[PDB]
Amino acid sequence: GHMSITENTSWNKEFSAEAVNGVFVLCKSSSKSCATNDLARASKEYLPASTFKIPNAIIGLETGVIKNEHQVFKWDGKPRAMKQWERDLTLRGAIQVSAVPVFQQITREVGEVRMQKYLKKFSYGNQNISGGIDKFWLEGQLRISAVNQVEFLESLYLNKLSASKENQLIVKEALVTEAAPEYLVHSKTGFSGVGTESNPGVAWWVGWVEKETEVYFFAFNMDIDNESKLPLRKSIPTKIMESEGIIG
Amino acid sequence: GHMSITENTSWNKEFSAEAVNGVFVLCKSSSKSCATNDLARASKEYLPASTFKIPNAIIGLETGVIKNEHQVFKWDGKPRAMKQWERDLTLRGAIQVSAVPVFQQITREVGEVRMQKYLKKFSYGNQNISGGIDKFWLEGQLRISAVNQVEFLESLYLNKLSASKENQLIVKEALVTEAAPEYLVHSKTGFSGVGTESNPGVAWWVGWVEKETEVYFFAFNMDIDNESKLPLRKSIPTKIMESEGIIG
Repeated sequence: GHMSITENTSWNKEFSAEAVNGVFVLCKSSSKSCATNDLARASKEYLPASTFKIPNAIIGLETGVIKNEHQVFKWDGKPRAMKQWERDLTLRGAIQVSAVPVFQQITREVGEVRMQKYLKKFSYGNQNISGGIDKFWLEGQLRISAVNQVEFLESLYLNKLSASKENQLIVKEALVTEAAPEYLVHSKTGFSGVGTESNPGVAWWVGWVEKETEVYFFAFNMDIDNESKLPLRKSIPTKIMESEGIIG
Repeated sequence: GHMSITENTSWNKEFSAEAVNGVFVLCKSSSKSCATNDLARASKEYLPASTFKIPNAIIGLETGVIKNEHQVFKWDGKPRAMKQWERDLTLRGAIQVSAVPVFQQITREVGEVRMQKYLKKFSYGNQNISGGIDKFWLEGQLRISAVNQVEFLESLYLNKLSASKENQLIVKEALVTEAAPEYLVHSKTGFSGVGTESNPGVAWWVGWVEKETEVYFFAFNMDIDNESKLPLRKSIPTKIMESEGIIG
């Protein structure tokens, strides 16, 4: 739509420090004032992984599959991929711990007719849901770029998605990850897998930061072949945001 | 009310440690299950002070005086009574630093007729707004009890006040003071002043805690004639909530 972005290569110097391939997109106030380290990668589409439980939650609510924000998602006892999902969760709880099975059931209930329509309204990436409605965002064909992520989060922050203001606000509170007087972060992690070295997977961090009267939108992704490199999905963008005076 | 409250004197330990006359009220799930150290003080009514910014913020949005959650309250450069207020503030910022002059301007614009009406719909204390539109909650006749605070915070959590749900949600985001994966706190302080020693002022801490799938509502007040006592408005309820295994 609109989107003014400048490449800045001095930023590449924290990716090189740790020998990483990835992209950071940072916007001040609006998508009218963005910067990135790599313009080509910024616009390249990757697997969303867990960053998809932002759009997925909104759709849940729009459709009524999620009753409201107080709904509790009961564990059934049948074990799960990780212990920290073995328990009941609130909507917020499940997003924050990235509880795949809750969202799998959301998606089945929602149904591809609906999922397709909403991803159309949201301009979410390539809008390709195909390859099983259970996992298209984990190992299927849906792809989204960092630029597209920033535009989507800006829409959400402003309540301009095609959804009730109500549902947008619910999902926004579920995303808060840091709360201080005059410093608020909304955030979502993602990690597809170590894939292989032929085809490495992707790690994400997306969100936005309110500081005093300013807002910064951001999106970060990096090639990942080694699960121990995963902390970098935070520390690189953190150091970049620090150098700009932001974090602090 | 369906308010069911049990006095429990064991809690008096954390008060007499510090020679504090005060009251803590704690409810699990709903007002159907509340505990207090002092049943009489629980129902006694005090100046709300800055805890009043919660209803005030909601009424500001409901009346249109506050435009939406992104409104910026501009400092005019003129001296203000605390230095943390001499800056432009968002709605959350104003609330989180208790920026009194921001809310005074809001209130003058809401006017007496609309304020009266909303305090009636919310059942906010004795609903008495006389003796100056821009200071009734600071030094005027308005009074509310801890019990009433808990019943008010509860309706806000459930989105059952006579206000749009979206306005309730906006105000709830502004009150977040602590954010972890499965542990969310919403809270607000207040302090009327040191009063006299004949007739003490009051300090407050009120809010709720979402832990896992449980919610706890709380309200604390104490007599205060000395500013150095002020940290106890947090440290006492904190210790009680830890002994019940809520926080920690």
